[PDB]
Amino acid sequence: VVIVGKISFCPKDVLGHAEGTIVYRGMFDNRDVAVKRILPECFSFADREVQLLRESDEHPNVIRYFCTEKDRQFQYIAIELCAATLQEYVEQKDFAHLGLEPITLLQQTTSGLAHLHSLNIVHRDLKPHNILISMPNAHGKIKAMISDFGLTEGWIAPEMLSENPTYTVDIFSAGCVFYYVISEGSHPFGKSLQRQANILLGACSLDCLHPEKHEDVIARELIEKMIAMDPQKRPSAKHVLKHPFFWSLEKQLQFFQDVSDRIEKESLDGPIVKQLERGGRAVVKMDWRENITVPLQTDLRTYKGGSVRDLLRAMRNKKHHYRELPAEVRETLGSLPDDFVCYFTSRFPHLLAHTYRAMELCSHERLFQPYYFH
Amino acid sequence: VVIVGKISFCPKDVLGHGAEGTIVYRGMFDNRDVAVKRILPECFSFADREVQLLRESDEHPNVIRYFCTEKDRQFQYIAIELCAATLQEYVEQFAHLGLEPITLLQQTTSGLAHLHSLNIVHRDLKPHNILISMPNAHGKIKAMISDFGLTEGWIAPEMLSENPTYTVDIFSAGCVFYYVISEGSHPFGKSLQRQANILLGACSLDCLHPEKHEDVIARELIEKMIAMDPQKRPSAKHVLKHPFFWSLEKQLQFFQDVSDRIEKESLDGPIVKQLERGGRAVVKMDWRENITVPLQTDLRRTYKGGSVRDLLRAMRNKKHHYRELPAEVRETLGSLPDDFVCYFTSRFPHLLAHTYRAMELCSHERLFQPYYFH
Ligand SMILES: CCOC(=O)Nc1cccc2c(Oc3ncccc3-c3ccnc(N[C@H]4CCCNC4)n3)c(C)ccc12
Ligand SMILES: CCOC(=O)Nc1cccc2c(Oc3ncccc3-c3ccnc(N[C@H]4CCCNC4)n3)c(C)ccc12
Repeated sequence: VVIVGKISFCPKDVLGHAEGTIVYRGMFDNRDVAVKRILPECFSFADREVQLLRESDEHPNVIRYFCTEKDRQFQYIAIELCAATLQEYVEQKDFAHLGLEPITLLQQTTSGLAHLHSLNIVHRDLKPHNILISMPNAHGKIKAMISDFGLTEGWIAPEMLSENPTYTVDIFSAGCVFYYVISEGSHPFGKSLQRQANILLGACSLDCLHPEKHEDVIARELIEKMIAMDPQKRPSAKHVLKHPFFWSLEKQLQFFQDVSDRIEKESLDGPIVKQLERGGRAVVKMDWRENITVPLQTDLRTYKGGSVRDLLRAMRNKKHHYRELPAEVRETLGSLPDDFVCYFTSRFPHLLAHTYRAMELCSHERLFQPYYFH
Repeated sequence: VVIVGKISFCPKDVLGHGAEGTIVYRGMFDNRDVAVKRILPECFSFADREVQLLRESDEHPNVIRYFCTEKDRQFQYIAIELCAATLQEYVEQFAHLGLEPITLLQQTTSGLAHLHSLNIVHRDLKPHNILISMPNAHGKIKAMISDFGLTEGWIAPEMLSENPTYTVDIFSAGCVFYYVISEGSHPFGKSLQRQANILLGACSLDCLHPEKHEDVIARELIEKMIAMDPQKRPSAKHVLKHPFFWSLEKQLQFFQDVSDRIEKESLDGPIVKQLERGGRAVVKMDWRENITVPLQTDLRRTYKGGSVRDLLRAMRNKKHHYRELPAEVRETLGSLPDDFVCYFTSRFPHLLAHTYRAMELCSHERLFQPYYFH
C-alpha cells in the first residue's frame, strides 16, 4: 500500500500500461480513482496533460480529473475510476448485460468531443481504448467519457500520416468508432494490424450495414461522411450530433409530420416536391399501397402509390386522425409515436434518409432548425 | 500565503464567515481557483459529514463541485469551486450579466431534485447558499446549491411546530422563486418578520399582477410551493414540469396539441365542459373583440367569440396555415413561434393557466406527457 500525499493505491491493483507508465486502482480524498504513474522522463508532458484536464473536465462526457501528486521519483495523476474502456465493453463478454444503448454511448462520446473542439482542443488520438465507460450512478446510469486528448494504430486520419491538425482528424476517428460500436467490433478499414495501411490506401467497407434496413441506411449515410478521405467533406462534431442517427422515434415521426405539413400547399412542379420525388419510386417500393398491411390498405382515397409525397401525407393523416381510426387500423399501426413510425420505416427503409436529403432545400427555415445544422 | 497540503490561500482574501466561527477564503487547489472553508476542531465531526455529502452529491451540474479537504494540527479545510456570487448578492446588487431568472430557478430546482433523488433533504435552502458560477469559456453562468444536509425566514412552518421530508425544501424554494422574480421581496414579508408570518400563515404575492400572463403563471406555481399544508406542495420533479419553465415555442405547442385533442370532442363531454367553465372571463366576454382587425377580418368564419375552445381552434388554424396568410395578417400576429404565441397570451393573460388546469383531465394521455407530471 503506497501513499503519496492525498493519492493512495495498492500496487497489487494494476489497471494497465507507454514509456514506463502504469495505471493503478487507487484512492483520493476517499473517492475511488484510477492512478496513472509517470516516469521523470515525461514530467513536462504530464503537466501539459494535467492542464488540459483542468480546462476540460467540466463536461459530463469528458473524464473527471481530481488531483496530481509527485514524490521523489514519480508523478501521479488521479482520475475518476471507471467500469471499462469502450474496447473492453465491445470485445469482452458479459458487459452486454449492462444493456447500454450503443447510440447513446456514441452520442455521449461525440458530445464530449464537441466540447473539446469548442475549446480549440483537438483530440488527435480518439479510439475505443481511451473512451471510458463510467461506473453506474445511484440511478443505474452509465456514460461514456473521453480521455487521453490533446496529447499500433488503426484510427488515424490518412492526412495526419500523409504540423498542427484540425478538428476533422477526430471526426475520421469517431466515424471508425461509430462503426466499431454498432457492428460490435468490426472496423471500416479491416482487422487490427491491417487498418492503418488500408486507411492510407482508402480501402474500406461498411458491410455490416445492411442496404435495406432503415437503421443501417441512416448509420451508413452518416459514417461514410465521417470517414471520408477528403477532410473537408467531414462534418463537424455539432453537425454529427444533429444527424437522424441520433433522433428518437418521436423526433423521426415529428420530422415526417413537419415535412408533410411544409409541402401540403407546394406545387407538384416546384423544386421541393420534384426533389422529393426524384428516385422516389424505389423509395415507395413502386407502389407503397401494396407494401402496407391489409387493414391500412382498406382504410385508404386520392393518394398515389407511386408518390413519396402521398406516402408522407398518408402518414400525417393517420397520425392526425389516430383517435378516430378503426380499432383494426390502430392495431396494425401500433401506438403513437414509437410503434407508428416503425410501421413505416420498417417497411420503407429508405424513406427517412431519402426525405432528409431531399428537404435540405428547406434547412434554413425556422421550422426545420431542429433537424439540420446551420 | 498559507499552505496546507494541496490547498493554499492568502489569509487576506476573506469571502465570508459562518456559525461556530468558520471562515471562508479565496484560495487554490491543484492550480484551480477555489473557496476554502476553515473549520475548527470543535466542528470536525460535522465537517466530515459535510464532506461526505459533497462526495456523493456533486456530480450534478447544479450542485456545487467539491475538490478536496486537508487537515493540520489546528484546523480542517474544505475546498469547493470558486463562484461569482451568492444568489442573495445577485438579487440585491449584476443585472447586466443578463441572466434569465427563470433559468436560474430551473437550475436551482434541478439541483434540488438531484438531492431529493438521493434521499437528501437540504433543510436550509435560501439565497445565501445558492451559488452563481463564474462564466465558463462560453460565457455561461449557472446556479448551484450548497450547504445541504447540515435570523431565518426561509423555514417551512411544520419544521418549527424529527426527520424532515422533502416538502420542507419545496416551501423554501417557493419563497426563493418569488424572491428572484420579484427582485428582492419575500412572500412572508421583510427579513425580521418572515418567520413569524410563516408560522401565522401570513403571506402575499403582491408583486404578481393578476392580469399579466407571466405573473398569473408564476403565481399558480408559487402558491402551491409555499402551501401551509406540506402534502399540497409539489415535488421538485413536479415543479420542473410547470408552464412557468416552458419556452414560448413549448407554450404554443401545448395550445396546438390541446386544440388538436379537442377538435372532435363533443360539447357534452367533460373536457370541453371543463375548458368552457369560467371561459367568459378567459376570453374577455368576446375574444373576437380583443384581437386586431386584420385577424378579425381573416376569421370570417363560424367561430364562437364566447368559446375558449374556438379561440384555441382559431390559434391552431392560423398557426398551421401561417405561410398562406395575407401579409397584413402575418404582420399583426408576428413570426412563429415566439411572437405568434405572445400575440395571444399578452391579450388573454389567463388562457394558458386556465387551459393548463382544464386539460389536466388528459394528463395521463401520451400526447400530454411533455406537459404534466406523472
Ligand atoms: C489530457 C488527458 O489526459 C488523461 O486523460 N490522462 C489520463 C490519466 C489517468 C488515467 C488515464 C486513463 O486511464 C486508464 N488507462 C489505462 C488503463 C486503464 C485506465 C482506467 C481509467 C479509469 N478507470 C479504469 N477502470 C478499469 C477497471 C477495470 C477494467 N478496465 C477499466 N481504467 C486513460 C485510459 C487515458 C488517460 C488517462
Ligand atoms: C454539504 C454541503 O456543504 C457545503 O456546501 N459546504 C461549504 C464548503 C465551502 C464553502 C461553502 C460556501 O461558500 C461560501 N460561504 C460563505 C461565503 C462565501 C462562500 C463562497 C463559495 C464559493 N464561491 C464564493 N465566491 C464569492 C466571491 C466574492 C463574492 N461572493 C461570492 N463564495 C457556502 C455558501 C455554503 C457551503 C459551503
